[PDB]
Amino acid sequence: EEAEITKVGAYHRFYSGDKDAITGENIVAEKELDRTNNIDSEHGVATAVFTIPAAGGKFTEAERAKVSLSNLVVYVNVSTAARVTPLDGSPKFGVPADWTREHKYSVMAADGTKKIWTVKVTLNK
Ligand SMILES: [Cl-]
Repeated sequence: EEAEITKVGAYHRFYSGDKDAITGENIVAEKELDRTNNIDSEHGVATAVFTIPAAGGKFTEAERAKVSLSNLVVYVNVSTAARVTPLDGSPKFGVPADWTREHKYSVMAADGTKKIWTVKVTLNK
């Protein structure tokens, strides 16, 4: 029945300086960004403001300076049993993508009710 966005989160995904001893590949790390969310249900607008968390572990001071709105991993939480689909040129959730502009999504409820959502994300450096 419900086709809502309930949360908008983001990660900075990056190559740590560590290498796998067998494959020789650089190991990937991910850091969740701090957030504020503004969910406007009436207008189907989900807004998030991300801030860069303090340095720690492989998320060094140098890596904090690499966090970019043009290459951000965004994820959403939706209503129980709802399915979200990107519209037009919208990036997929869970993949590094350009989030400098807002993007539209179709959220489909368990009963098949569809609701168009606009996701708008900013980064405060
Ligand atoms: Cl984290």
